[PDB]
Amino acid sequence: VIRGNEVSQIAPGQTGNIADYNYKLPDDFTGCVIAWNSNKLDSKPSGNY
Amino acid sequence: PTYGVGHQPYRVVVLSFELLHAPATVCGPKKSTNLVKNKCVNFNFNGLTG
Amino acid sequence: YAWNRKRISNCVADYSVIYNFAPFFAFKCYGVSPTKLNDLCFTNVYADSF
Ligand SMILES: *[C@@H]1O[C@H](CO)[C@@H](O)[C@H](O)[C@H]1NC(C)=O
Repeated sequence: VIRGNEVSQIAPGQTGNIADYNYKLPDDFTGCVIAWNSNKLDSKPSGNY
Repeated sequence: PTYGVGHQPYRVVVLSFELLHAPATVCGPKKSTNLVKNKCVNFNFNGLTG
Repeated sequence: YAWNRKRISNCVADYSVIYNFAPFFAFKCYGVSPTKLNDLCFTNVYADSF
């Protein structure tokens, strides 16, 4: 689970925060990425930790 | 939920496939066919057309 | 029709704080790349807001 600002970082040949320090994809990747919104499942009015 | 549209949660599932590496273990839905020889046909061996 | 232009100069530009400032989706560029903006540098920056 990530935020909307870093969905484009889940790609080959990209740097940043998620793509470089948490989850790095190889340059010769052969696969498919599926991302969808989860505001009704993983959100709380008090904040999520 | 009050936050902006660029800061919403997003569930990500990433599927990675390995191919042309080993004898095949997982394969998609396609029925088999009996084998003939000594005649040129349109073969299909685990997704290799020809 | 009266868009505001701000001249950004004589400072150190960090582009990693733009995502925290505004909840947008895509940092769409045309001449450069979003991930390479902290390495190289320019003469002047102009920000046009509307
Ligand atoms: C925007 O500026 C206002 C006024 O200082 C401040 O209250 C608010 O927290 C700022 N928002 C962001 C995202 O910086």
